[PDB]
Amino acid sequence: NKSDAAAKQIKKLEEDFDGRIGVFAIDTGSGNTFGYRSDERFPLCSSFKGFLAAAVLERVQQKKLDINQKVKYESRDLEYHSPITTKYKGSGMTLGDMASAALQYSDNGATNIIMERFLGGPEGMTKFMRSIGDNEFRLDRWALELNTAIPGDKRDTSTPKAVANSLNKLALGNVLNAKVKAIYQNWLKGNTTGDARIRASVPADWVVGDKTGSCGAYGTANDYAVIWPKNRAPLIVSIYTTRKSKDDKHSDKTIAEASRIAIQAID
Repeated sequence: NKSDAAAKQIKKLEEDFDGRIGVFAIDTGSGNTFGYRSDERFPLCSSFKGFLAAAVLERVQQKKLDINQKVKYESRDLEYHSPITTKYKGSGMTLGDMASAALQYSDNGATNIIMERFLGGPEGMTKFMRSIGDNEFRLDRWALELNTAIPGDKRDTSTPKAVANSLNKLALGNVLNAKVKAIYQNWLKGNTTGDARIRASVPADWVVGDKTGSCGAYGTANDYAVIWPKNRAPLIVSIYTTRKSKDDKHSDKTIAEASRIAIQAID
């Protein structure tokens, strides 16, 4: 009945702004879960960038890469929306700083440099996700090309549930060792783009780490988060949205509300 009430409220919210909301939330302490369209496909947009940063950290842990190695790109024509990589073009960036920039600022240069040199491209990114037992995630295209968010299109999608599961395994589980997991957590905690999304749905004193995604088409946007409430086990929240028309703008407030509803549902 608590599940069905949350479902009624997500359905209404999706009808109010004429779109589609997909939700998956986990209370990692009780194991209680809430899902709504949690098995349907949604565009990842930039949200995949948060898993790319984990892929890099896995490599670092395996000693295949060094977190301090200089990554140089002095001749590169930087993709649009490269606020961090554009400042360091002259001097380069450590692999660590570059990976976290991809996460924290959604930096496209950081994203594409890392996928071309370290991760084996979109197929490589997908392979990493298969390796943690995620069978839904697929990345098909590079940083600026995956934003088309065409209805029905399977490229560069996942499901809310698969996103949540993966984040749980990467942020809280055992894919990363203690030291490297802590780094990943701090990266997520210092994300800068998510203030109006999951972050806006919880009390100010709860600690949150997140990665957002905004397609810029079909009002498609999302957020996924690890949340450490005061004196309580962590939560995982995954919220994906699309809208009917190509020209519709995303709704931050819908995502925040969907999050509020999801958090109550597993309470």
